[PDB]
Amino acid sequence: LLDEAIQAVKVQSFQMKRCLDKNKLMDALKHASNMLGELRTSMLSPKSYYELYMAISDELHYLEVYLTDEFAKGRKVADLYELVQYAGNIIPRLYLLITVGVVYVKSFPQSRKDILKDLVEMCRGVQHPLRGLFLRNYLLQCTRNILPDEGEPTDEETTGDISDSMDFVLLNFAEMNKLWVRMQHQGHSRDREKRERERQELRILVGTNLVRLSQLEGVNVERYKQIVLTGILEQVVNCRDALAQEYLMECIIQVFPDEFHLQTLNPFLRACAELHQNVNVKNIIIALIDRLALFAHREDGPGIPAEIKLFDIFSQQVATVIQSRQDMPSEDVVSLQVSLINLAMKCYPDRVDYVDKVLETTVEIFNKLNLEHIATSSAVSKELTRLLKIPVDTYNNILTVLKLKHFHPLFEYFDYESRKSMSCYVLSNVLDYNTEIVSQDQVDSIMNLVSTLIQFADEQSLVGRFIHLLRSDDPDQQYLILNTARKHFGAGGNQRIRFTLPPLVFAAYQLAFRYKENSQMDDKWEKKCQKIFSFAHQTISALIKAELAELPLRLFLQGALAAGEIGFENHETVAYEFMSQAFSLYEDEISDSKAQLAAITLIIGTFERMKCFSEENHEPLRTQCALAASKLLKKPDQGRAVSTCAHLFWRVMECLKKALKIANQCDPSLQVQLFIEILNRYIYFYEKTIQVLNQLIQKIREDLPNLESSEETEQINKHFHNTLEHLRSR
Amino acid sequence: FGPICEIDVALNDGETRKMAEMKTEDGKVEKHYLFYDGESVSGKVNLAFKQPGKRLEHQGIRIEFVGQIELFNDKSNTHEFVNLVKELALPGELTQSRSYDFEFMQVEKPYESYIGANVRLRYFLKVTIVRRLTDLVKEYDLIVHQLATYPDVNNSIKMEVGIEDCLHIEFEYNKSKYHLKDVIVGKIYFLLVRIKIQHMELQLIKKEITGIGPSTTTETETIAKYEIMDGAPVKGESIPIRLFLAGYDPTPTMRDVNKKFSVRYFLNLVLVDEEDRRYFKQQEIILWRKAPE
Amino acid sequence: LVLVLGDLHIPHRCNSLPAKFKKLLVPGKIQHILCTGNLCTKESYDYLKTLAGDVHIVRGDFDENLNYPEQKVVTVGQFKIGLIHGHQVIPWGDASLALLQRQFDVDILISGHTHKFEAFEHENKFYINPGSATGAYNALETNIIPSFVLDIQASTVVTYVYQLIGDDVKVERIEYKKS
Repeated sequence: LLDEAIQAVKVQSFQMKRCLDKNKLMDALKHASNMLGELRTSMLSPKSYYELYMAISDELHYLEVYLTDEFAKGRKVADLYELVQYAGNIIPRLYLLITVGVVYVKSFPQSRKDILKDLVEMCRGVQHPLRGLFLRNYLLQCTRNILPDEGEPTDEETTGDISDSMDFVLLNFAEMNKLWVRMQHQGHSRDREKRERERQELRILVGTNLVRLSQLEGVNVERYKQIVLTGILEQVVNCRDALAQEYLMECIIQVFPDEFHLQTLNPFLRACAELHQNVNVKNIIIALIDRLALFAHREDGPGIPAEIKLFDIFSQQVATVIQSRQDMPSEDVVSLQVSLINLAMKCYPDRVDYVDKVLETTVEIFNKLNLEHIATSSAVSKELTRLLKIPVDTYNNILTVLKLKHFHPLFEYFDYESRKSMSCYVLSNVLDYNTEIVSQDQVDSIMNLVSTLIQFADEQSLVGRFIHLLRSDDPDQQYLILNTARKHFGAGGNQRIRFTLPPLVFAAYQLAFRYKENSQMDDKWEKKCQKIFSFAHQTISALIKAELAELPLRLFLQGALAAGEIGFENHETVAYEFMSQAFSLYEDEISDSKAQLAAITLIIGTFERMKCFSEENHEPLRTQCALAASKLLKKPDQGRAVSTCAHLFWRVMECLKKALKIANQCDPSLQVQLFIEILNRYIYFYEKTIQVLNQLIQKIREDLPNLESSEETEQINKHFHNTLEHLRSR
Repeated sequence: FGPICEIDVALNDGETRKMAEMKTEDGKVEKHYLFYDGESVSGKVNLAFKQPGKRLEHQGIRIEFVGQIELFNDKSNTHEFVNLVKELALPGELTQSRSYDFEFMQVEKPYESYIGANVRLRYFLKVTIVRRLTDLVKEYDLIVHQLATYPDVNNSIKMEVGIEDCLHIEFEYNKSKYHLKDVIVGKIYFLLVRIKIQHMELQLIKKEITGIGPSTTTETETIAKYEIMDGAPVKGESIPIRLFLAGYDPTPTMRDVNKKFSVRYFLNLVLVDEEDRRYFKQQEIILWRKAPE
Repeated sequence: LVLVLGDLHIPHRCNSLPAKFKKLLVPGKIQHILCTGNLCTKESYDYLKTLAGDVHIVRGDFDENLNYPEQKVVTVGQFKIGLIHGHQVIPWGDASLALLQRQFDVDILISGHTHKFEAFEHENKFYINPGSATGAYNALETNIIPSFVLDIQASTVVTYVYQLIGDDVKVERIEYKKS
């Protein structure tokens, strides 16, 4: 029954307009009353009446502009007030009485205040839910700008003011709100979900009106308060419907501007406390302090007045809002803490104790919240994941994240994968913004932040970042860091410490390389190193206990390097002692010959750069690496060992002879290349035994050709030759 | 040949008069000269002469002022309550056209010329040219209205009627003696509801009463069908009423107009539920003609 | 363009690259990346993975990823390029590295392990020791300067060494062609 109601309107408005052109208003008034007789239907859906609402609201708008020009130039048909009050059908009457009425406001501003007051009393003549609203909404359109105001020109024949405007439209509004509640209670009990979807359809009908209330600008901060605020608040407490308040309580703070909200939080939060229990409170209060942040953010305006300290009240009153809330999921509660943290960050970025207290209160929120150990699968996790991110990202200094007092007490409820990864997110962030020199105010807490992280390659990454993050310029507290890192890093176990202890050794290296500069400053410089070296050695011994072979060799070596490079007293036997210690692990523990090579070769590279040892323990290990040379299994490395043992005689012919015999102790191609090395070993010490060159140079020429030509001798056949071209030192 | 004489009656004051009009049967309306109580009736009765040569044997011409009422469509039940007579011509002969002026004294006109359902009250000038066999009668009707004023007392009617344990209302009417251009103002005050009223209203029934004694005829006629609270309200709601009487044009009350009939005007509150049950209450108003002051 | 580097020591001796180097090591420009080793983490190599794909690295002593080779020999363009990490050089300091070149039949060598930048030519064969792109610390050498090196067209390789001196990046450039 939707369509033909619109069409029969158009048939009768056709006879209306042809009577509007023929100066037959009354026949057109007869033609319109037949058309307006259609609009009384209740057999339509709330969308069907609304599309039929603007249907005649253009047709009578032809009749509306019909009566206006007639009165303007002097064709004033008098007494039009009761002229449209004849028949017994009120939608023919009142829709015509709207058009005449807003004309009789226009044509008689001496009856402006009267007819604005009178027709809304006549608008009480029908209490139907559907058809009164579309009447009352069309009222607002015809009474848009005709409402009286201080903002009106100076002609002494008008009646009414802004108060006559605001009260009458609230008298429109107070009708229209319960009419939305009268939508909730019309029809059978089978269409209530058909209602409440169509209740959300026609909810913006009354939503037109407070927009018209918002366009008033002569209303000040007080004139809104004691009338227009409470005259909106009255429908809030007296709607008696849950789906009523949801569109409306936003639309107050949505449409009425910023300066109206400032002191008036306290009753509006009491009005939020006055809401029904069944409502979605969540989308409200986030949008509530949406504008106050926007009033804080905006330039070229008033901004937040510091007298209404929003911090001291929103913490209290929106708590009292949840104190009025009875049966809510708790993720709605800390979605306010999403705001209550964040708003404190923007209003007082400077203030220490304010943002210190809210999280402390939020811990004291969770001190009462009898909840489980916070896993990942719930929705309360990801919001809490969002919460602690706002310190670590959005703090000015990210050291102030670490300077937070009650920080780590919040950190205790999390899940095993989360509590590590957020600290990993913390340890990434305190690195990714690169911080400088650190002191004991934030040293220990970070070590307690990794205490949330230990009790992987990322752990391999972050810890090597961590002492690179916890390197400082204080000498001995940084040593106690290297203690208390490792003492904490011993609490992790063994599987991660196999990677992460050598950076602490590398720290302890660089600590000694930080301790090596203060020779002008302090004379206790030598004492710390061997203490730290033993502390490194015990860290090595921890890795010895952690069943690692190839690494603590080098950590002994680079330790013996770090022993050998400093020169603090009694390092050399430790240098040699650990060299021996490592050599002992080499000759005992390490089994693979190639790594044993890679040990014993780099051992000589350490032993050459030990240029650090005196000969009285060198020549022991020079014999012992020659013993370790005999500990080797394959030939050439051992030949390469004794070749390099001649550099440990740096003997001359002694070493050469030994190497020669060893190279003679064995694929003949693989032999003779080493004789060229033996030549170049001789050549090297020749460039510092004259005919042993000339003996061996001719000696290579006879075992050079006697072989199969393959892909590998040919480069070596050249490698023989240019060596003799190198021997051209002229 | 047709008629020989026609009576034409023109008033001496046939210009400064109107007194509105209405009405008659088959939708017709009577507009005549409007008279009131105590006014004199002065005029001229003119005879129309059309055929020259014929001489008219007459034995008397007079005019009777008639104030009469008509009831039950029979000739013998007619009663002329006021009859003043002016003689016009002596028994003689007639040659040309002749006019007859007439001017009586105090013309008491006790009630309104009012035409109801079975009752017509009328005033007319009855001229009687008496001839040998049949007489000439010309009926020139004259409307007369009854003027009562704004009374000293016009009381607030009020009553809390309704249905026991189904509907409690409280009706009210501010006046009782209304005039014909008054406005009908009242209020309704709900107290209790149990039945599901849809939308219903107010009735205006004009009760003209005919018959004397045990023989009394009662006819049903309803002029208007107004509205009400237009719904099924609960406690705390009322119904504002603005009703104009000018859209119906009623006559005055004039109870027991001249010992044979009356006319009265009543209000009925009928309220209709979804099963269309009819629930009524009868209350009279009084009407009387407000004169243009 | 061919990126040359070595001895990252992440997280071993250092952790923080020059951001000056990070912007000069934006991906897309270089074709090949040649590190000596001692990267000490996969993610130190996986940073280099972002820069380019054509990468070949050999094993260092602190390469705890023990699957990199001992040496590497490759030919692209007209150059026959060999590479070592430099720890198997005994002793570090010298002519003796040219003896390593004689084993492998190359014309461009890369060494490392001393963490200083140097690159040079002898016996008409080239040798690289690019130093540490991280500025990874050296045992014997306390003061450390970061530098990465990065162009074979045809018988001619253009060599840009991007060093970190002062407060900017001091790029040096010498030319060497296949003779």
